[PDB]
Amino acid sequence: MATVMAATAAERAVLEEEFRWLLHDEVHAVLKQLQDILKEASLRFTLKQENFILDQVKGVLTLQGDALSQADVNLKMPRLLHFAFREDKQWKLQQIQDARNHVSQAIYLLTSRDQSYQFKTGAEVLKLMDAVMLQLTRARNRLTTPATLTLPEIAASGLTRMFPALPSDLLVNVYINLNKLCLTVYQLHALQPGAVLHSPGAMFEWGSQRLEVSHVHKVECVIPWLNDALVYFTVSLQLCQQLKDKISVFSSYWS
Amino acid sequence: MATVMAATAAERAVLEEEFRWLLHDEVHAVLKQLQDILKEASLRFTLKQENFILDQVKGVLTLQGDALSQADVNLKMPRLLHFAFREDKQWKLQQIQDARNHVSQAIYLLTSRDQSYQFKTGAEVLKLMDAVMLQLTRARNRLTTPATLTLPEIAASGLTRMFPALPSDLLVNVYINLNKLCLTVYQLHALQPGAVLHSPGAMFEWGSQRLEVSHVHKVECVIPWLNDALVYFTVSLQLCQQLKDKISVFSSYWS
Amino acid sequence: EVSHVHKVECVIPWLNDALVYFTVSLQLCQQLKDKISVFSSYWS
Amino acid sequence: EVSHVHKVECVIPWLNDALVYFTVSLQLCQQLKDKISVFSSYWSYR
Repeated sequence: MATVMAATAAERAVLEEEFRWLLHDEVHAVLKQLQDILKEASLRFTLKQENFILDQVKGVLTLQGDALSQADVNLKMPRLLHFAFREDKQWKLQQIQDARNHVSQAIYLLTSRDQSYQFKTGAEVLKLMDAVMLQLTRARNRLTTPATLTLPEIAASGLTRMFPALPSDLLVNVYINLNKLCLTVYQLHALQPGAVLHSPGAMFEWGSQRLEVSHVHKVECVIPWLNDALVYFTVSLQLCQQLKDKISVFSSYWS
Repeated sequence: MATVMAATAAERAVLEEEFRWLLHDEVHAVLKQLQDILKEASLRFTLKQENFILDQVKGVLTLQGDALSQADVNLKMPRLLHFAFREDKQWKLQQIQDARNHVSQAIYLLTSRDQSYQFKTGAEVLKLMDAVMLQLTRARNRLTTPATLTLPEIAASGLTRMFPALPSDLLVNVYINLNKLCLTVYQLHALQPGAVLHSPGAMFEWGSQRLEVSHVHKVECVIPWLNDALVYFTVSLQLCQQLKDKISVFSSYWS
Repeated sequence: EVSHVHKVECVIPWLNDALVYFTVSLQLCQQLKDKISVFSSYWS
Repeated sequence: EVSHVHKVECVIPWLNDALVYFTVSLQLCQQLKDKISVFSSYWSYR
């Protein structure tokens, strides 16, 4: 009988539609929450603590946003030496700038969409989620220790120029590792008549001379607002994943 | 006007071409660097330290390349027993052999290509990168503790045969865990009238008898050249990923 | 506003056993997938 | 100046055989390479 089948088909069509509205509201709820969390994460990168104390080598670094405004270092040798920047100079930590960029892009992805359209399949939501998650994971990854930084790249870095001015038996590197501001001093040794190891006994060329890393000193300190930011990234990623999974369940449920 | 459009189109075509050459040089630079790093990683697996001292159970193991040439073990019981190999015998650690194979394959992938061809889309570079990265990640994974090794497989291993010759209340396993040579002694207990747990209170059958693990003793020691190799793997993976990402950015930029 | 946070924890043995089981099962699955791929690429 | 061009040709059976042998050999080599790569990507050759 055709009347049965038609009224009936109307009943399933009604249920599916109502569920589509439920999923619509869920999607926009999660999106709004993402904008809130991510804007707070953004606010963490611009101005909260600025002075940090970092074993057997010690340091007091003043870090304002992405700019290492000052770096005062004491190295205890077999003998102590003391170093500082040009007083006037600032060294920018590229990791923070990069991360802040990814955050900015994610937030743009969330705020540049009309929060007023009727619900669809979800593949579009899925693409939005993928984009945002890519930005977050990239931010986090950049915050992490870059492995591909060579000793000659460290030497060619402006940071070496930034200090009283110091010899070529010492290299200084300052970077970020997830939730920790990191200061590393490489003690070198010219060799008698690659570069990736970063461990004692690593060899590389610099200038026109051949050098070997003799010792490595590593100190670090937690940066509270970086930690907050990372926590935000993790939470946002999970929110995105949950939305993706629910959308998949829905779409497979009614197909 | 058609003259405008043609000269113009020539201008964009010129810019895109020049950028294609930039990307060409970048690709080959990164590839060369990969061969250097990976060949050093390769050199680490063949001959550097050979004798290693490994809690409440102690061991002196002589490891040459992939071959555990000797293993001298002291076990302190409630009472001490002392064990060694047949003096003449060597136990090979399969993880190192496997890892070395993956490294060999990666290096082949890099050296068996003409470093002189004109630049293309990149999908081919992308496939090369995927292949290499798969080999690296597999090497690293193999170096890691294999979870799927059962106690009966440990018993059926030649290592048990390799020791003075010892009872069936003791099983000895030597394996690699990332950057650590590992020695584990399983103290057993025949049961009165699966096998995966590796924890105290795990049960399994061996020979024609049913046995239970009574206690587990685990000691380990860092292998410096393994650590160097792993560091190399990580750095290479990141270099590959960076190249993939840049190629994607380029390809999406001009499409 | 949260003023202080106190966190304590304790290992649950059977949860640990379960997790170990999950890891081992995942590896078994992965190994089977990889072998199947090797086979299929080998004869194609 | 070239006024006209005349081109005649003939199949050389043994040359043809040679080309066939080259191609077939190339194919054998690639198949072996593929098997070796497939196996070696997961297991050790020895």
